[PDB]
Amino acid sequence: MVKSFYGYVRDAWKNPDETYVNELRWERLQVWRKQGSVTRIERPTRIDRARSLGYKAKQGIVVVRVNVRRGGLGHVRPNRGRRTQKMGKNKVSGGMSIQRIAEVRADRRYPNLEVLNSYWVGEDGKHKWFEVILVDPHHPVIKSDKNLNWVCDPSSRGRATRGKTSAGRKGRGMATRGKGTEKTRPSIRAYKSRGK
Amino acid sequence: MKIPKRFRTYCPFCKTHNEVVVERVKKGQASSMTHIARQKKRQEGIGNSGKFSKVPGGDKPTKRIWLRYRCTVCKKAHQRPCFRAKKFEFKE
RNA sequence: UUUACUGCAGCCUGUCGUUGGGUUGUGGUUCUGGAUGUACAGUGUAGGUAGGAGGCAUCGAAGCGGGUGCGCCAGCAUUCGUGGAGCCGUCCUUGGGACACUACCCUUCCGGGACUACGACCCUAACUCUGAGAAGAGGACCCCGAUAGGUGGGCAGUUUG
RNA sequence: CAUCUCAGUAGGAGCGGGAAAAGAAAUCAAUUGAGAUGCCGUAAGUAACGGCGAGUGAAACCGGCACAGUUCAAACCGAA
Repeated sequence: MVKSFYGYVRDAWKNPDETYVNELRWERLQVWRKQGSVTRIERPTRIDRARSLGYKAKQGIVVVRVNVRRGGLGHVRPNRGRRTQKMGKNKVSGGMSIQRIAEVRADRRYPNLEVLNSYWVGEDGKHKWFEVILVDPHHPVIKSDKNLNWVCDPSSRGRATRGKTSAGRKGRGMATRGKGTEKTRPSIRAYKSRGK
Repeated sequence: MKIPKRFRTYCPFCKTHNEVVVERVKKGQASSMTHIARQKKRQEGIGNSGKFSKVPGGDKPTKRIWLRYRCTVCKKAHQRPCFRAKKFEFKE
């Protein structure tokens, strides 16, 4: 075989708790816990994951690590009249996934960029960590790049907030075609949010 | 009241009068894989469960004596509309 | 309002994740030294059920010490030794099983070595509190996420013909 | 009246353009076929759900409008 080192990074991260990544995870969550919500990083933790998701080593491509709490939609008990069905909220998790929460927090932190994609990079009993790739549509490098210059279009702005990333489409139910996508494509709002 | 354990009567299957043994019918356990059980498990969530939170009702003063008549020849059983008695026994 | 109905918060508690490293106590995981197997007597221990018979030996076959496997201080393997012939059975010790050194997986044997679920204790290194910090105190507990049961007019919606 | 309905409605928060979203099958079919997406008609108050009560409620096929296909990650080269 002649495999790339991206393949080895993939194998190492296939079962991370059974590889050296578990120990690295042990030292590394110590540093990550001390960090805040949204941290810029020089290089992706999983280079092969970043490159397959669209990361390139060029000007205007930023990579960030976002920390998100665990569990479901931390929800308030209603204080007025409700049905019994609508009174309970503890078991009500949201419809917004943790990955998309992290993507949207990164987008909020970086107003001038657009979220491309994100990937899981760690988690503990309280937090999950994601790495979000962002693109600068106003950088000349990105403008020249013909595989990324679609992001300079007026419709590519607000991708993470409008659900246009891969995680957003998965949460919208458009990851598949055919049966089960009757109330999801072309949009959740198009069918009165009855899908999902 | 007493009914004989065995007596000669009509078998609907072999279409003759043969000896038949009477057996009291015991109510079986409800399957957990029935459609109503699956619907109950599907409608269990937060809040009232609808008809699946109903408490079972009361009882009549007397229940019917559920009996089953097995032909001694073809070994097939049929069950007929049954009487209603406080005290039931088999004559032997 | 409540020991009306049905729920929901809060709280109590089991389990999973967070969550690591040691010491022992508990189950078999897995296998070395023996196939250790024996109503009746045995020349002889069914050398597992077996080609219902057929191979070894002073270059090894025994009557002995607390008898190294075992056991009825018998007897098979020749070992620490010294004593100077255990055959297979068509004389089957009139058979619970009747027996050739022939790839022993099998009720034992206790190196149980190695992973495992529960429980007890210890360590710090995660994690938590204090401090500006050195550091101090706790510590895989607690908090927290999820799930399971309880308690629950604290709160909600109703009913009370 | 509690599941249900009202209804993912009302209302809220975020993003955002002249349109937006979707979009080139890990699809739909059924014995063998079709061939991106969207929208309209139909399927049809059908299948399905439901104190199987009240009610809620598709899609595919098919007929149309308009039609459009492609770019990365990797393999090979190695700053070209």
